[PDB]
Amino acid sequence: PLESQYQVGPLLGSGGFGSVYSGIRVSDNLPVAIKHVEKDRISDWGELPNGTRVPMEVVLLKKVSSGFSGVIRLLDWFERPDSFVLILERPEPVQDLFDFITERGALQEELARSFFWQVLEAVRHCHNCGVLHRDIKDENILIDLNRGELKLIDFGSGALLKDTVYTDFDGTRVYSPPEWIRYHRYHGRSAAVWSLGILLYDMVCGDIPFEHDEEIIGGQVFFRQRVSSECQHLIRWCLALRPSDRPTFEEIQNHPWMQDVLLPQETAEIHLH
Ligand SMILES: CN(C)CCCn1cc(C2=C(c3c[nH]c4ccccc34)C(=O)NC2=O)c2ccccc21
Ligand SMILES: [Cl-]
Ligand SMILES: [Cl-]
Repeated sequence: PLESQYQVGPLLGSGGFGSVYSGIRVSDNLPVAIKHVEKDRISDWGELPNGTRVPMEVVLLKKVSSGFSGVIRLLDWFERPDSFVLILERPEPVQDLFDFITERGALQEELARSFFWQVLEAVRHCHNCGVLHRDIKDENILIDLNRGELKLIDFGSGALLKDTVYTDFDGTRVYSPPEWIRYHRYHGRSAAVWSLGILLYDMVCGDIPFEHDEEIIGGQVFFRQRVSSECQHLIRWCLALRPSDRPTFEEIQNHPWMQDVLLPQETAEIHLH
């Protein structure tokens, strides 16, 4: 049973992702996050190998939750008459990247490099597992403040990774690419790279680069903060208007700006502790 296995704590938050409570696993006091979503509020449904009807979020989480990674793992899930309940890892202490940047302002490039690298490795993991997140952004990244490790959250907008065109999108608009704005069409990997460019800009400038559709499709990138020439180049490459002009993940990680990355623990010691 659900209620015998987990001690539920206060509400952490709620929104389009359902209602998430702090909890602990009774067996070993493991900190967890307990996410509830009403069945009537689930738009995207899938099926598990054994043929169970579940939210697509569960399908995608199962696919990425094997072994260690920079994704928050699904530990268990339960079906109730009118809802699903997901048990997820919970770092402690933790802060999401949106709150971190809001509080501390634009990040030093050494810290942005460490964080961005970790996000790249996490998104590679997802893609390797056949999962497209589709909502990569500061709010969907948790920082484990003691370990210096970033963790991807909220697969509620995700999809199975495919090589053909996507014509649906329920992620965050300002992180959405110009081909979506113009044509309601995108491909998975190149749209992901766009969102990563937005994220990197957000890290080093302290705010996102575009607010309105006309800026997104204009793709003129103006920098509000001092950012190194190498970092500006990478950002501008990720934010190329034409999807085919954007770097691959390999190209991003081989970029001069991405060299000499700090390990998570040294990141924590230098920047977080
Ligand atoms: C802007 N926010 C706070 C969006 C949070 C999105 N979000 C965080 C979480 C998670 C956690 C949260 C960690 N702090 C939170 C505050 C509010 C809501 C959730 C959390 C967590 O520890 N593990 C998580 O998976 C989450 C889980 C499923 C779906 C969406 C989720
Ligand atoms: Cl809900
Ligand atoms: Cl690597």
